[PDB]
Amino acid sequence: ASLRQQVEALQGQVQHLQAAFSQYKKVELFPNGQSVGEKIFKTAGFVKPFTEAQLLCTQAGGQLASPRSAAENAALQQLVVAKNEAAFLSMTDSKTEGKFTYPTGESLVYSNWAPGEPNDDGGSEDCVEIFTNGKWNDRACGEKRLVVCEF
Amino acid sequence: LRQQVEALQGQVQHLQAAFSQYKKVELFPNGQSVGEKIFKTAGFVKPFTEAQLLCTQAGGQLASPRSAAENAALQQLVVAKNEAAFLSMTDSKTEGKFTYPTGESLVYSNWAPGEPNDDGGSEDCVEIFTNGKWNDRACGEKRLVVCEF
Amino acid sequence: QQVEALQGQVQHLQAAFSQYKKVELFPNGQSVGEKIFKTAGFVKPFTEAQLLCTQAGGQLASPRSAAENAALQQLVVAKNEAAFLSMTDSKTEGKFTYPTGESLVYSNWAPGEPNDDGGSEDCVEIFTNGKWNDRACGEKRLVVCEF
Ligand SMILES: C=CCO[C@H]1O[C@H]([C@@H](O)COC(N)=O)[C@@H](O)[C@H](O)[C@@H]1O
Ligand SMILES: C=CCO[C@H]1O[C@H]([C@@H](O)COC(N)=O)[C@@H](O)[C@H](O)[C@@H]1O
Ligand SMILES: C=CCO[C@H]1O[C@H]([C@@H](O)COC(N)=O)[C@@H](O)[C@H](O)[C@@H]1O
Ligand SMILES: [Ca+2]
Ligand SMILES: [Ca+2]
Ligand SMILES: [Ca+2]
Ligand SMILES: [Ca+2]
Ligand SMILES: [Ca+2]
Ligand SMILES: [Ca+2]
Ligand SMILES: [Ca+2]
Ligand SMILES: [Ca+2]
Ligand SMILES: [Ca+2]
Repeated sequence: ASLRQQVEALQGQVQHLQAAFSQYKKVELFPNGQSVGEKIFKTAGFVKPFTEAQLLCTQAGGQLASPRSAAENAALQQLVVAKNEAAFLSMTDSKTEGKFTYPTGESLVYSNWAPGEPNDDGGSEDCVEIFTNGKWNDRACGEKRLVVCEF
Repeated sequence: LRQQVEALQGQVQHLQAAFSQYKKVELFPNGQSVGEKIFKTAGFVKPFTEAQLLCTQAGGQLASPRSAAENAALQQLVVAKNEAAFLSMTDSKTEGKFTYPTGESLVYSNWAPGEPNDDGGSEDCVEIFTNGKWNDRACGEKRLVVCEF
Repeated sequence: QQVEALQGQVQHLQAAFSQYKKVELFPNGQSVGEKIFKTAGFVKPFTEAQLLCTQAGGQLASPRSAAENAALQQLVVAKNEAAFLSMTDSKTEGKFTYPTGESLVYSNWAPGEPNDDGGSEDCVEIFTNGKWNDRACGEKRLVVCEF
C-alpha cells in the first residue's frame, strides 16, 4: 500500500528531472557544443599543440574529437566553422608511419581526407586537422589547432 | 521490493541534489534563470540574422522578454558583458508593428523615450541597453548574442 | 514491474547526467569530492568577484584540503591567472577567515606569507604553483567560484 504511493511519488519526481534536464542539455550545448547520436563534441574555444590538447581532453574525462562517421564529422565541422579555426582530431600515425589510429590503437573506421592526403609533408606530419570544409589533412603535431573534445 | 524502492528513492534524491548543483554551475557566469525560462549569452556579437540562426540551431530563439521580470533578468547579462543585445522581435513585415518570431504582437515592451523611431527609415530590429531600455536599431549592426531556452 | 521500469529510466538518466557533467566542466570547471570549482574566465576586484559568486548561489573558491587546493590549482594553471580565494583577515588583522567567520582549517602560504605587505593586504590569491599570498583586495584576480 505505502509502497505503491512511493512509486507514484517517484514517477512525479522523475518526470520533473527529465523535463528540467532536457532544457539544460540545450542550454549547455550553446554555443560551444554539438550533440550527435550519443556523442557530444565540445570546443574549449582556443588553440593548443596536439600533446597539450590531448592532455586537456583526457584529464576532463574524454578525448580529442574522433569522428567515426559522416554524421559525427559534420557535427564537428559545425564547431570548426563557428570558431573559424581548424581543429585537431585524436588520431595519429606516430606509432607506424602511414597507419592512422585512434588513441586505443584501433585503425580508422572512417576518414574524410582532402585529395592527396595524408602526405606526411616534409616527412613530419603525424597528427590530423579538420578544415572548415570538413576535410582532413595530416599536419605537424607541434602546430596549434582549435581544441575540441568528445564525451 | 521495499529494499529496491528505497534504493530508487536514494538514486532520485542523489540526482535531485546533483542536478541542482549542476544548474548553478551551468548558469555561471553566462546565464540567467527567470521562471521557466533561461537566458544565456554566447559572449560575443553578431548581426541579427546570424544571431537568430545561432539560437534557432541551438534549439531556442533570440531573447524575448515578455515581462518586467524577464527583462530585468536579461538586463543582468547585458550589464555583465557591458554589451547591448538583440531581442528576437522585429517589424520587418509591417513597419511600425513589432512582433515575435511566430508573428504575434508584443505582450510587453520597455522602449526608451521616443522609440521605436525607425531612424533613417531603416531600423527593424531591437537592442536592449545596459539600463534595460529598448531601441529599434539597424538589423545589420552587431550586438551581443543572447538566446532563451 | 513499474519499479524495474522506473529504475531503468533513472539509471538512463544517471548516465546522461554523468555525461553532461563532464561536458559542463570542460574547460572552465573542476570537480573534487562533492565540490565544484568554476571560473568566470575574467578578472575582478575582490568585492565584485565575491558578489558574482554569491549571486550565482555559491561563494569564492575556498580550498579546505590539499586535494581541493590541487583541483583549484588546475584552473589557475589552465587560465594562467592567479585567483582570489574567499578568505580575508579584514575583521582581525592576521587572522584569515571564511565568509562564515570560521578560521582556516587549511592553508598553503608561499614562504614569507602572509606578510600584510604595505600594511594593507587582507585578501588571498592563489598562484599557478598552488601557493597562497595575501594581497590587496582592490587588485583584480581571476574569478573562481565554488558550488
Ligand atoms: C595550406 C595549404 C598548403 O598545404 C600544403 O602544406 C601543408 C603544410 O606543410 C603547411 O605547413 C607550413 N609550415 O607551411 C601540408 O600539410 C599539405 O598537405 C600541403 O602539402
Ligand atoms: C545618443 C544616441 C543617438 O541615437 C539616435 O541614433 C540611433 C541610431 O541611428 C544610431 O546609429 C549609428 N550608426 O550611429 C537611433 O536608433 C536612435 O533612436 C536615435 O535616433
Ligand atoms: C608573484 C609573487 C610575488 O609576490 C610578491 O609581491 C606581492 C604583491 O606586492 C604583488 O603586487 C604588485 N603590484 O607587484 C606581495 O603581496 C608578496 O608578499 C611578495 O612581496
Ligand atoms: Ca611519422
Ligand atoms: Ca605521418
Ligand atoms: Ca598533409
Ligand atoms: Ca522597415
Ligand atoms: Ca522599423
Ligand atoms: Ca531607434
Ligand atoms: Ca588589515
Ligand atoms: Ca592583512
Ligand atoms: Ca603578501
